[PDB]
Amino acid sequence: MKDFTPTPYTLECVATGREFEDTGWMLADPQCKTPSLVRAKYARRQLEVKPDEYGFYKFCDWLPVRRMLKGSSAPVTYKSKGLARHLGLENLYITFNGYYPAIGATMSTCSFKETEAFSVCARAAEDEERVLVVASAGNTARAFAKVCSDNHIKLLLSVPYDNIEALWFEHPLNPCVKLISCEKGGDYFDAIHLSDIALKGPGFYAEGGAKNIARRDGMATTVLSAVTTIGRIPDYYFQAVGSGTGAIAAWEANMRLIEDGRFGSNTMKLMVSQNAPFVPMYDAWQAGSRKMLAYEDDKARRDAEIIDAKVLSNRRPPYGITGGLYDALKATGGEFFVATNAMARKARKLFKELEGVDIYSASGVALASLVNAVAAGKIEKDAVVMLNITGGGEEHFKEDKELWYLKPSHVFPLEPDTDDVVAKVEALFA
Ligand SMILES: Cc1ncc(COP(=O)(O)O)c(/C=N/[C@@H](COP(=O)(O)O)C(=O)O)c1O
Repeated sequence: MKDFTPTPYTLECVATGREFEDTGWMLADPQCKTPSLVRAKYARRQLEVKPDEYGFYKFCDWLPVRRMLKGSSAPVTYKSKGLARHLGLENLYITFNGYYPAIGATMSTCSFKETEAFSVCARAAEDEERVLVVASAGNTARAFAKVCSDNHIKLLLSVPYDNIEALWFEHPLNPCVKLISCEKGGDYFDAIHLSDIALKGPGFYAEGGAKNIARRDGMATTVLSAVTTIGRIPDYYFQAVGSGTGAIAAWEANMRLIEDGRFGSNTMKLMVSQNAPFVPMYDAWQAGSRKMLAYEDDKARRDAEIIDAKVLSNRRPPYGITGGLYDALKATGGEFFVATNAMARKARKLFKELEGVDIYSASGVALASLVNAVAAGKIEKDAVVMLNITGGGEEHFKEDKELWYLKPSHVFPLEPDTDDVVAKVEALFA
């Protein structure tokens, strides 16, 4: 840890501005009735990037961390040559989160959710005796499983049975990581609901999803990487969204950077995207509603089965909560896009051909939205554009590797019995 001290911060309730000390894992302001995110106010007002040996923690001034964990990697930002020329753009930057050693990208789990894992796990008390509970569509689960296994952190994952192929590892994991799943046909929110049932057990505590400032501020290191590389704040931020937490985080990073002052005073326009036919946040945004629209549960689950990008389908995202995605899009003058599977597949091929690495379908959704925005005349050719490639390099990383898969200890019906779930998860760690 050489010259490290725990990051100093307080919390602010976004709805009221009330400022208070984090007593430990606060996910909300107990004094605020309306649903609201809380947001860190960092005492280190101006960011000082630490040396490369800090890995992901080089951004620790604006991460709510009490220690550093070994073996982390930061996002990498570089100026595009091939893709930029294809799109006619003069100032296209790619922030790459995954495995691409030729550019210095060494996130071995192959997605930006590694930033969440290293941030959240370093916020946790090392003497913590409760089991951390995380729900995920796959990539967050893989990152947390690896970090928690390596660090002997007790972790209960809830992942849809249909998504467990995402839970691959180079070597067997420590038994301190256990998995439960909702049955086949269930979607990400079904796994979230299952995790809420498990959390009724004493001895378990919620990671909290978008409510966890460590998750948001970890993802925001993509923007911190881009701004400190470029030397100014981009005009546009492109990211594919399921919950929207990474776009909320990008906005929050932008606000902190403006307060720092050294990088300019402009606000990046958020350009977010979903994969048709699972586009409920797009639909709510285009309607002008801060509330998610009616969406029959069975139709939503079927739509989640159709999309290529299985991580972009949350029926109950942080859209309307104060500080959530509606507020972020309003504050940034943002826009919402849809990509079909066909567009995402074209984008994956385009990125591999012109930039030299494979990317996930979710990242292809983001790139497809950039292709479409450029074709629509929305992006001036000199604009500074940040394309957040949220996952990639899995094909290269897996080559000539024998993988081990984390499989569920229990699979539960979509509406499970509470006493059954609680007894079973208690026995997993007893
Ligand atoms: C490669 C990739 N790109 C984009 C996203 C969307 O992230 P968001 O900003 O939080 O919606 C994801 C989200 N993955 C999540 C779905 O998580 P989420 O709770 O929506 O943040 C998962 O792995 O559990 C992703 O894996």
